[PDB]
Amino acid sequence: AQQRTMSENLRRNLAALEAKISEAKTKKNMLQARAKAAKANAELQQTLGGLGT
Amino acid sequence: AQQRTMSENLRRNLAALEAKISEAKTKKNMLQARAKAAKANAELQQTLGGLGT
Ligand SMILES: Nc1ncnc2c1ncn2[C@@H]1O[C@H](COP(=O)(O)OP(=O)(O)O)[C@@H](O)[C@H]1O
Ligand SMILES: Nc1ncnc2c1ncn2[C@@H]1O[C@H](COP(=O)(O)OP(=O)(O)O)[C@@H](O)[C@H]1O
Repeated sequence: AQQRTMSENLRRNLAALEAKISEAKTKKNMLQARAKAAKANAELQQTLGGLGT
Repeated sequence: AQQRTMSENLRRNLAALEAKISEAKTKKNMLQARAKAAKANAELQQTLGGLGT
């Protein structure tokens, strides 16, 4: 009974940990994509910008 | 829902980027052609020009 309820709490912490990691992965990747969009936009600002070469 | 609407915005930026690049390619090539036309015209001004050799 003691080992079971201890384990149940540990299991709950495990579920929470997994959910947070899943969220972090999702966020990480969208940020890489958003960073790349910004980089691409900057290069278009260069080419379709002012005067230069 | 959150990831979807984020992605939709990112997708819109992607479409815009692609359109601008397409325009830049079109413009680039016509300019090379116009530059070549100018060069050719200059050589005809030379040959069918004034006096020389
Ligand atoms: N004569 C120019 N006019 C505009 N931009 C130039 C010129 N020469 C170089 N640039 C480059 O283009 C960018 C123009 O600055 P930016 O702040 O992007 O324009 P804006 O303030 O109109 O958005 C600069 O980062 C600069 O490196
Ligand atoms: N005696 C000449 N008469 C006219 N052009 C000459 C003569 N000798 C050399 N040229 C060459 O031909 C060009 C004539 O100048 P250009 O401004 O093209 O003529 P226009 O002013 O009549 O259009 C010059 O770039 C020059 O290099």
